[PDB]
Amino acid sequence: SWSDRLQNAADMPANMDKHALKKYRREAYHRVFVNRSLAMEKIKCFGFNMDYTLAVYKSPEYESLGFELTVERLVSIGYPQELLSFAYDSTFPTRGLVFDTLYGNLLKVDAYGNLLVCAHGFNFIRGPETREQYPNKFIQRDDTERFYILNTLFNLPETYLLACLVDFFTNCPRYTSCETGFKDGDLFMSYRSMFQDVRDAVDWVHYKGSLKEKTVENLEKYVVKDGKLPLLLSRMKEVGKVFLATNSDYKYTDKIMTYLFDFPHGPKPGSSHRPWQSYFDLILVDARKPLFFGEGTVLRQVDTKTGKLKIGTYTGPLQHGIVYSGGSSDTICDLLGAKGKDILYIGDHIFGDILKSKKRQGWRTFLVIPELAQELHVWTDKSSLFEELQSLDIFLAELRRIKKVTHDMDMCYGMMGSLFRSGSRQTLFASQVMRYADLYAASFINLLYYPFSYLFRAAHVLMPHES
Amino acid sequence: SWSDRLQNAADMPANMDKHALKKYRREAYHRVFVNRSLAMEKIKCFGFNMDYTLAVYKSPEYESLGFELTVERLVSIGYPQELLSFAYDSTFPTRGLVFDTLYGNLLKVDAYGNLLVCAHGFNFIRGPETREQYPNKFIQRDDTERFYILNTLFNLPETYLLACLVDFFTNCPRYTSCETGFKDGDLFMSYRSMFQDVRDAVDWVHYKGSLKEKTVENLEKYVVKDGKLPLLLSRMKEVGKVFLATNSDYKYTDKIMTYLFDFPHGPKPGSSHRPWQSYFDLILVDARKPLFFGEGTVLRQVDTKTGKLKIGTYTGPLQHGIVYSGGSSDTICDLLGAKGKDILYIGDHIFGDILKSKKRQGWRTFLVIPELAQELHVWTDKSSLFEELQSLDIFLAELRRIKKVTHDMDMCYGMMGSLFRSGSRQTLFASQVMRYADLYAASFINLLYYPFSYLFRAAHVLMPHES
Amino acid sequence: SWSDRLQNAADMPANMDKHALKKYRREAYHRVFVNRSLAMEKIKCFGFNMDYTLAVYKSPEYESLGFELTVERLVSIGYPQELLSFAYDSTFPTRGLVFDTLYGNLLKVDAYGNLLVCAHGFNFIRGPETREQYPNKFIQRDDTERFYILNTLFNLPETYLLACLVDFFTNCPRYTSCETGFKDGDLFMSYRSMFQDVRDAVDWVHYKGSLKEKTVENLEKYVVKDGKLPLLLSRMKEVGKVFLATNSDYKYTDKIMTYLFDFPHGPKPGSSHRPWQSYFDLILVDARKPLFFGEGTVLRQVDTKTGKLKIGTYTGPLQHGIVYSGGSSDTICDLLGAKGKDILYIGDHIFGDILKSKKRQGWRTFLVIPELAQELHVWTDKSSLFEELQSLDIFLAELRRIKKVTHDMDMCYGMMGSLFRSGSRQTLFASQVMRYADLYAASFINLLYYPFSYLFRAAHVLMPHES
Amino acid sequence: SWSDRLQNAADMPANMDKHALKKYRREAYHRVFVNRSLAMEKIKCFGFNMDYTLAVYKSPEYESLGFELTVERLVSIGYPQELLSFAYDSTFPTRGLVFDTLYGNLLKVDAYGNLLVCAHGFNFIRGPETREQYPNKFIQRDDTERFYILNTLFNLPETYLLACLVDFFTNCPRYTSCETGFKDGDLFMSYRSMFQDVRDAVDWVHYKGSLKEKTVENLEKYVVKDGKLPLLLSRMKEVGKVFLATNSDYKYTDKIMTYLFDFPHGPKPGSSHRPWQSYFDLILVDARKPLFFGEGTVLRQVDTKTGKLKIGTYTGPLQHGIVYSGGSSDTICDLLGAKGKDILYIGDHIFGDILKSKKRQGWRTFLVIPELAQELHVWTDKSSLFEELQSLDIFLAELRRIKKVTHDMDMCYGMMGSLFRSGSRQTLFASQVMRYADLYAASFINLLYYPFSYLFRAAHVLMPHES
Repeated sequence: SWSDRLQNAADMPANMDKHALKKYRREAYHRVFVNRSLAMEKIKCFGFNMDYTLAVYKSPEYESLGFELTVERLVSIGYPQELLSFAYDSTFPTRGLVFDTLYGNLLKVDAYGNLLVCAHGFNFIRGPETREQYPNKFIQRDDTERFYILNTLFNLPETYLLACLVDFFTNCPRYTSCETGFKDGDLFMSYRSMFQDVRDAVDWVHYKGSLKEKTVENLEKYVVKDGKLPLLLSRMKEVGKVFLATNSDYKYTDKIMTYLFDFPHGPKPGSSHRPWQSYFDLILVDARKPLFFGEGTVLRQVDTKTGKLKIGTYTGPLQHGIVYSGGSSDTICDLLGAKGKDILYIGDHIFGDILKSKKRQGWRTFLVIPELAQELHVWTDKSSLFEELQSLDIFLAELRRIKKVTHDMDMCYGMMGSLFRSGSRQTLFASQVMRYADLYAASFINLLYYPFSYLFRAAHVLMPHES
Repeated sequence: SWSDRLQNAADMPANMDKHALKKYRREAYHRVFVNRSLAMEKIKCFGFNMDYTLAVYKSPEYESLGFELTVERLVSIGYPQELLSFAYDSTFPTRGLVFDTLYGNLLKVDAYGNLLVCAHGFNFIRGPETREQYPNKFIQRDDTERFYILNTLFNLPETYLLACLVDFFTNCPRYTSCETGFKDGDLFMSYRSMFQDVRDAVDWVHYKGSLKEKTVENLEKYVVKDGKLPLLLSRMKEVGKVFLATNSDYKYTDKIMTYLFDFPHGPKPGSSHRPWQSYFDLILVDARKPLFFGEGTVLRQVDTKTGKLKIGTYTGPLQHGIVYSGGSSDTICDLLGAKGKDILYIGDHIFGDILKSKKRQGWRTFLVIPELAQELHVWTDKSSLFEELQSLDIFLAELRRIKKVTHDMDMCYGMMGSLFRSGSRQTLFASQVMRYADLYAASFINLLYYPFSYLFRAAHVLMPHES
Repeated sequence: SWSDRLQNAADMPANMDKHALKKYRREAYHRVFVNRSLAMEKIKCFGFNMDYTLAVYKSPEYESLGFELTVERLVSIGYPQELLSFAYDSTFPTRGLVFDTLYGNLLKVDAYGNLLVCAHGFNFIRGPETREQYPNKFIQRDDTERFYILNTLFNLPETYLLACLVDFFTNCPRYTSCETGFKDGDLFMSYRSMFQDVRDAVDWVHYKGSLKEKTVENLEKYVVKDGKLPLLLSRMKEVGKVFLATNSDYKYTDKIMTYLFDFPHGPKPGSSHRPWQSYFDLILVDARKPLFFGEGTVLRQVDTKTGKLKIGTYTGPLQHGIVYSGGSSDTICDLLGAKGKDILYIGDHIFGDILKSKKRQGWRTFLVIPELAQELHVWTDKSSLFEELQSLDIFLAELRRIKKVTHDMDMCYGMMGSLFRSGSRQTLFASQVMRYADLYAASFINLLYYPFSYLFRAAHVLMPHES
Repeated sequence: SWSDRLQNAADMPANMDKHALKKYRREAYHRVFVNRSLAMEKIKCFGFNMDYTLAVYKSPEYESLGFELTVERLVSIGYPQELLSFAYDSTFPTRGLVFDTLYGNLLKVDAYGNLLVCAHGFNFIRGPETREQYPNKFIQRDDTERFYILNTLFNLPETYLLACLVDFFTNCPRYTSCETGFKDGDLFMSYRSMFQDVRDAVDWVHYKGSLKEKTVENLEKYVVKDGKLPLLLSRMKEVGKVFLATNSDYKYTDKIMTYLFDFPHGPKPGSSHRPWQSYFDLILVDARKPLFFGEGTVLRQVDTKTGKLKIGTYTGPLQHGIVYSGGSSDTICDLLGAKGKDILYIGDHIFGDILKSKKRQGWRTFLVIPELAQELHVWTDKSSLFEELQSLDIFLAELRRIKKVTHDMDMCYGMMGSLFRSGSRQTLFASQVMRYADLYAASFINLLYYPFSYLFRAAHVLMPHES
């Protein structure tokens, strides 16, 4: 699993010999990848979310927990007991799939809404057979009333759960399968209605149920810990300012962060331990991203003793030891005296963290992609497979075996293929990473292996008529 | 208290001698009042909500409970402990007041938004002094971002609580009173922000907190029970159909209704007890009024064994013993084979039950006004006071003593005066009752005293040029 | 016609002997009718629109002109030539009818959306026959996508035109009549589509076509002139301020107003003529009511030499001889130093002038109802007919002949009956007049016959339980 | 000028010797450029707009005409006479600029809203000086209330006009320059207000003024004619279907198209002339793109004899010689029995034609970029200049002269630089072309030089971690 890769790298001590780093940064696994050039010396503030960037949740343990609690919630509100026999399977869901609430399919699409993979339950629908429901092998992906795009890591159990349910109702004799849902005499459950229940249940688990409590009760089981995290953060604070802006509330943030910094030392072995808050020039919780990058909400102050909000809108200045709640990205800029391009924001939400901070504020962006830590291994190991496909393509271009090679390549990633492509065709997610993430990597810790004023470089882009 | 009046009438046995009823209906206390003529023989369906029509909550016990739990909730989220020393005072709030979130005032207004009473906390602001904040002694009451109209019985504790809070912060030395809220150094709590917290807390208490549980745990303390309720309902079912459409969920509805019908007999003394559901041709919960009278929500079916919803949209026909959830007013009409003017709908929400069913569907309407049971007593007893005002008015009209008489009249109702007027000026609430409630009374039980095919009558209306 | 009544009164000289006025005001024809009490001494500003209050358009000449030009426009865009044989008929349309774009009917309804009259083309649909399309004999009149309410005087030709068209297509053999429109082989014209064309054509005629030009080219034919208008306005300016706020542009306003004041004298015979602008403390054109009573538009200044707008938002103060364009009702209040209840606004639009200024700003209101000048004559002459109906009603109430009496009464007003009622049932329009017009009359000139500080009086209102 | 290039190519006879074409297609000027691979053999329908694809308007004559009429319109509504001394200057505007209505600047930006060029009037604001108004040298370009993106060819005069006006008011002593507009005593004209007037005037000229009439009165002066247009269209009709979908009305379309086909021959010299409509399997006018690619409008049929719409929604089938009006892209698909990827749509609106048909329907797209015909010449001629910049960049990257080289390169395109870049940075427009236009060229006629089943090819895309 990708978190196993991350954990193994996490257990390593960080030898800060520059000659070691310069050659350690070269390994693809520890590389920072570059979509648009970025001069690190111009970055004056380093900003973070917490989800899967600071707090790396262990896979598949965390997904299974969320899956299990979501299933229990559905059963709790009246779904059949048989749901309880579901068990999370990490090999099925690929992140970034689109659930079609009309026909109950999971779709993998490219940036233009072309179908690359279609599955109904666990049945993979071949090209011709998809044309009945998708005449142009295409969806309008911004039709948000019909399509839901599962591009978060938290979406992974939900992704698998949707397929389990379609599979279950399809094969349960009590039900009759219809085009848009399931009939049970005088009851009709549409896929849309089903999807809404799943949505509700997942949200409930996350914010009202026992997920956070189960998580903090057993942090060693659910959360990766890395001694290098305080090291990197302390190095960032030497050359600029460091801030936290998370959607989580203070109570959860404090529990998780305390754990993440729980070593018998500070930044480096031998140094005194320091509380996690001391690593940040500004701490902001209840961020409500992506709204945060627009109007946001009123700026509040957290009573860190009680973990409740103080009464009133906070109107004061940045003060040492203060914790903020809500506000907006402008809050950060004002308090830290920064401009957007002075900021490198590090996050795991392609939409809510990266796309939005880039498009709305022109922040510089770093996207953490936890799966990359494994997708790389598969890509480098089965490289020959892709290289063959490329050869088969350019040969045919200058003129069905391609489909089999496509299939065999994709299956090494999972049943839903790579996060980034299906054979030679890039996914929507891949196109969004390239377009909005200035930098990306399996972990932001990979920044440790690059010098203070490194210039990350991407090739200039030319139009076809310019080439 | 008005519920004491209702309780005393409730304890009475119903002698169905027609000569007794014809003369019993004459007492103002047991009368049904008429705004627009209504032939009862044309009514084919009698419909009900549950809140304060079937389930008469005891005053001030129920209001105090809701007040106490709301205060605890505010303290729970970080308001000062001193809130706990508040105690509900039934003499202060009159229903139907407008809270101005800009300036933190409770206002009593007429149908045209003219100010009749203005109070800041417990300080009553005289006419001239209101002109500073209300230059035209007027508000645009449909500006719903600024003004919140507290016209439900459930709104009564909230009404008092808002004044308590304004009073508390005004007189708490830790705070500085500003035009639009309270300053505490680097914190500023606007009245708007305060109001939002109170709104949230009240909603939470009602739907997530312990109000329903505290209520059902001690029904004798909190809910009026009347042996005449099953009698009247059984008489309605003889001449037409009877339905329930409540916003409450089934579990609460079943608890309350079971209690309301808990006598050692059925409709009449000596008869076998019958379960409450047998009194209804159609039972619908989770109604989501007022949306119910528009598009509504999808029609669901309740699993009455588990109190959970069955899976799927219910597509079947009206069946004996079925309980519905959601749907819309059209559901009722279709299933009962009724047209709007065939329906007399009985409710306690001037907006959500009465105004909306009238305007959206042309239903006939009966408004239960629990306070009337006391307001009448005050009106008939202090009649001379009003009669004097009338004389003082027509005398001046054909030409400040009026203000003192106005004051002394209004104080007999409470500090916020009558629900229906301030001196000679009618409230917004009164104008809405007249406009949208075809019939009204302190209790719908008053229908018992009228014969099967009574013709309720109001005088025809003439324009001034027609007179 | 009503404008004949107005013209006859207009030709009269105004004898300002107070004994004459006090007894002249008594004639119903010259009365100001009162819905809510109004002390004239408290009014500090008198405000006017121009349409049918200052500029009384002659009937049926003006309606016929607008009708003719609208028909020509429809033919111009491709409707059949046969339309040209239509001719305006003042006896058919009553103001305030609702056009149902689904079924192509004109409806007369009460305040609650109950059907009083239904006509398809020129065919009057009896009660039972309407139930097929209107099961509850009711419409939701605020469903503005389906229903259009024709309550302006300018709406009168459009009202008749809609019926002409439904009649024409119904009886033209080239077309097949369907429930929602007309079929012509591969073409289907819905009533909705038809209605939209008529709407567009009417708007075009009014703002881009030759209506205004045809009007100003022959003012004597199209506009009533009254020597008493400058007299009354000059008397208003003695005791307070006078303003104009019209939707018309300056060029049209100046043409019309110049004509209205074109006498060889000023306020009184023998006095020097004064230009119309000198009668106003503030002149505002392009008002864009009803938006005017909300946010309005930016305040502009008219270059009265060129009749074009000066460049820029006007930021200066009230200046003598300035003409404003756009702005909002707040503009008036600020510049004149008035509060809403200091203002009596006189207009002919029940919605755009009266309802909106009342509800949004708490202005005092005077509604001019030109038809009243004839409706009164019919009401007073055929009084016995109504009196019979009243007797027949109370007799039956204490127990189909009523329907015949209803019919015979209504036909004296026109085919669509009185503006104010159908038999004993009040129209929506009547209920709106009572609710929002503080005062009303056939002409605002009727104010001339009342003294400076008259107290207009309406009886106090009592609820049924208060009576 | 670019239209001179197009005209010169237009005058050439088309030698259809395949060996000539294969080597003629190679010249960059006659090339079709490829962003995403496209197999022409899969294309079953060729679709067209008319603006600048079929009807190539001569530059700068057409822009000057539109400019002149727009200026006259502004003067007509009250702008100062001095405007009349403006004269269109083709060297100033580059297409695709953003007008900032807050500060009155024209901006050239990249895909991420970074400022590349800023001009206030004709004053070019250097980098540091822009930071006062643009702290992050960035705009949120989708803030459509503030920013207007001038990316159409019709936008070119408006672009120049906005700068003329800012220049004029800035230097006219009667006015005082403020941050957000111009003061003239009691008048304030904001740049926003000014921009709205210009918008209105341009729209008026285009749809109510004399632009279309002036154009059709002298087609030889304003419109490029090419004998190869009927040749290519006839070749397209051999292998698939051909349709027209334009926003223009039929009367204008017929005038223009008749002219475009006015030769003494048909497809090839010597052949009989054929009317323009015979080249199309489907003709649709009043398309209302981009709405056309969503819900569209109701499908109408044009009476081609009168040029007016027939009465009714057209419900029939595709018929020979029928002309449609409105409808939606689904209309095309249904009538032609096509799926989106079967369609190559050729247009000149990057947003309304290309982006929308691609994103909403998955059509294949061909973008005509008239300026390319000159931008290429500048690019190939001054190639060394760009090559130097590239060298200076990679040298510095591996380490202000760059700025001077950037400047000198950009000035060869105009004062606002290349449509596609500023030095090494690509414009928003360039990024949109690459993302949404599958193919592009200076003229669609360039398709003539490619064989029936050509495979247009673009290189597969790889992520940085995949490289």
